[PDB]
Amino acid sequence: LLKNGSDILVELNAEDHVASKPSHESDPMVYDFNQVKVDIEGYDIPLV
Amino acid sequence: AGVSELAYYPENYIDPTIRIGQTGMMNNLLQQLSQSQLNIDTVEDSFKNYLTAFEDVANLQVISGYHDSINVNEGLTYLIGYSQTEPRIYYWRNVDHQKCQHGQFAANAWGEWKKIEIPINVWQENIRPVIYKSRLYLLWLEQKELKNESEDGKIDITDYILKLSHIRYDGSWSSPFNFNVTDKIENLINKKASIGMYCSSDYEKDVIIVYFHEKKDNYSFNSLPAREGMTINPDMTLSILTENDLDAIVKSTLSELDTRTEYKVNNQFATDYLAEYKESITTKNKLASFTGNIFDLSYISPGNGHINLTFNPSMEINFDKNISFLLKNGSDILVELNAEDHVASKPSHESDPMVYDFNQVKVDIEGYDIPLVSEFIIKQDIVIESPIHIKLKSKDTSNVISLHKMPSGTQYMQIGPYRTRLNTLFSRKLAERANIGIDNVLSMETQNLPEPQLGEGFYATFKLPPYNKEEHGDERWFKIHIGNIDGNSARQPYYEGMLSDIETTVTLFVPYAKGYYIREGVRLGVGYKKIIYDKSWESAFFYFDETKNQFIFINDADHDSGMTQQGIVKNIKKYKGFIHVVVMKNNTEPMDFNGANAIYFWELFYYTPM
Amino acid sequence: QKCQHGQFAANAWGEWKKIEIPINVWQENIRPVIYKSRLYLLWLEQKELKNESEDGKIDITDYILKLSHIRYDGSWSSPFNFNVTDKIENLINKKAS
Amino acid sequence: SSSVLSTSGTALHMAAAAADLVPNIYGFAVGGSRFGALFNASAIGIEISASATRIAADKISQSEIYRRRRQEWEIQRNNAEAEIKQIDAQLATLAVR
Amino acid sequence: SSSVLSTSGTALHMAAAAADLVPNIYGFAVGGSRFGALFNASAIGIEIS
Repeated sequence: LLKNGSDILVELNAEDHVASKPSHESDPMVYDFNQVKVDIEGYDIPLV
Repeated sequence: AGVSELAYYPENYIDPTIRIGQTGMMNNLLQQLSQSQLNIDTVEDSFKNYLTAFEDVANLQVISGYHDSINVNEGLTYLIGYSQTEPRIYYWRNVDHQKCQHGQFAANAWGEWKKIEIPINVWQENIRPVIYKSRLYLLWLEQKELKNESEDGKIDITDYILKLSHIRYDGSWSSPFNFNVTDKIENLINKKASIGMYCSSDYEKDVIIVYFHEKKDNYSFNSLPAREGMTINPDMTLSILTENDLDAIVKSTLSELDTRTEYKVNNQFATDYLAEYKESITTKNKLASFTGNIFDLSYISPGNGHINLTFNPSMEINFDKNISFLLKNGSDILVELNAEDHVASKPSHESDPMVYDFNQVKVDIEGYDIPLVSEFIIKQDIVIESPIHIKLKSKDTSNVISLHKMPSGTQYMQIGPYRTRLNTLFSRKLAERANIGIDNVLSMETQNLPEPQLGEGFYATFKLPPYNKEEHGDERWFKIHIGNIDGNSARQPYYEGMLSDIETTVTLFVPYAKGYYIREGVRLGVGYKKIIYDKSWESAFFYFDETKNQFIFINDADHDSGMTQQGIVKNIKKYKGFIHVVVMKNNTEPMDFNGANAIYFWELFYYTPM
Repeated sequence: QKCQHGQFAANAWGEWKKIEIPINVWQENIRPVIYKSRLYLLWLEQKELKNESEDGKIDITDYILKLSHIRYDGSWSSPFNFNVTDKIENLINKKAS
Repeated sequence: SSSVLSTSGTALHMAAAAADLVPNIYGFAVGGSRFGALFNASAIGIEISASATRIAADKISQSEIYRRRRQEWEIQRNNAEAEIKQIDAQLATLAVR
Repeated sequence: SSSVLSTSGTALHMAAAAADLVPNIYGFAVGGSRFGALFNASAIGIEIS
């Protein structure tokens, strides 16, 4: 979940829209959600 | 009791002030800090003066190397690095290959960088080290361009000079020995060519070999490169070397030549073989010294792995069915000689030394390591053992140290599949830490700063089954091997570890350089004391997809009609021997306190605060 | 950061520090630059060598960019030379400062 | 300060030597550049290094003579304290007498 | 260390002197090489000794 000051710009889930969900035989579980594109205006952009 | 307590409790005998093997910058900090009065400003200025020297040694960069042996995996390599100055200052260090037990060096293998006192102005990075008579010689080219840039009396003089310097026992360097070599380099420049430089030491002949060659993309053993050469004696006179000797001496070491895109490290020169033997060996009995010896050993290789020895054995007893000569292989008595039979000029008893001089001994042996044992049997029980170890020089590219520099700034040495980091890029991160404060350089986050991955490559974690004496064998180990690297597509011993209890994993870096991966890509199978894997997709097959610009593991499912680096193959089985094989996707490997520059990081983060 | 509204305090200003490296700037083309939190120092030098003759008139100009940076002990690096006379002569052959 | 500042001139001797290897003269005389400049700078660098470690030796020797001075002062202080205790006890035996 | 490291520069003064005996200048001016370079290096070597 990516926020602006109060605007949740992009919210992503692990069950939805994620290719190659890792298996439990891996000790590190890498999820790799998707490519995140977003269009923001302003000059100081404190994203979280 | 002191020695045994120092074994069991080394903590009682460590002082932070002196240490066996501390560097010069450590001693210089100790000098600069040895006062009665230590302010915070004095100690911070001392630490910044330490960080300057640490930065100067951290920004070193290897040009060339020399391996002191026939075989790469046996001797020890001499590297030369330079600093980031316009008066470029050169350094030499040492790394031992006996210390690496399986592909990877310990930090005990690496020597400290040592500044060479002699000022050196290399033309086009043609600077090579060479070990001659266990002494570090240092060869480099210099040019003298003097151009008029005019029409009335246009003058263009180039003077190419080869300089030789060697190290003394007190760490000093010899005054450089000049060789006017501008004729040969101008003969290679009048042909449209970039010039390489071979420097190695012949041991059979007592000379060192310097030839200059053109840089091709490949050397094909029928089209030899354009070459003019030279050899120079232990007395520093120059020896002329004819073109027949030059052709044989280039054909013997084409595999070690610097091409246009890949930098090599020269080995010790050997045409086919080198024999390790001593001539005279004595016994000094209470009756008589027998002193049997081998006089004139010569060998000719007629083919690939064969050899034709020729020597004249004798024994020189000074005060029959008796004394004999006998040469063995491992168990094969190859030549047996008697004194009564087939010996001309049997000595008389009026001689005090009795020289026998058996005959000329010819023998035809095959192999690459030939541990011969020449024995002078005296019994009736006195055996004079004279070993002759005859080692072949493998002309394969696996017997060649290659060194590479990535555009990221990292710089690695590659022997076969194994890659070893030579450089560090800590200095490029250090200034942001150091201008903030002295607390920030000695942080743990400074110690956890990532580094590049030594080439193209990728990582893979291999999860392993428990040991239970079946499906594993007896001796409780695994050998993760590798295949499909060179034109050699076979089981190469990539990694070895002791097999453990319920779960054990290992993440291996797997290299890539666009010329590897002969058929289907690199396979990575398991070895055991029982039946080893890698039987028709039992191994772990990878390849590099050039379209997606990433590495793809082939096996995972029971995939059908899957993509391989050749093309689509029909039926792809799962890997066998592991449980879980997955590409690790940008692993870190932060700073390697067991690496090449490990002594400098230990001195920075532990010994200097101590 | 020390100037709270338009005007600096004297806490904002640092002491002048002499640079050890001797520098011969051509036409005041000397610029500082901070790179990786480190003070680099760039300047041009020229080498004019003029014959002032008719028989064999020779006019050589060599414009060289030099780079030096500061160390942690207050010392300055030996300057790193860059032959840049082609670009500056391309800007000089056009009538331009 | 002397021992540290002495060492900071050898890289600048190096810069002098690297600057004096390019040929000065141009034209019908092709060029004159001194060839032993790098050897002269490396020699004067090893001389200034030897001078710097001499003065570091003098620094540490003066620090050690100050430490031994303080130790001898400790001897004298313990002597004076013991003697004033002795004179106090002699005042005690004189009060008894 | 000072007494040992002081002596290790006289052979490199020698190398400077041997390098400065070959003529620098070429062309219509034939060559300029300083002739008392070896004497100057031997003198500074005996001074550093």
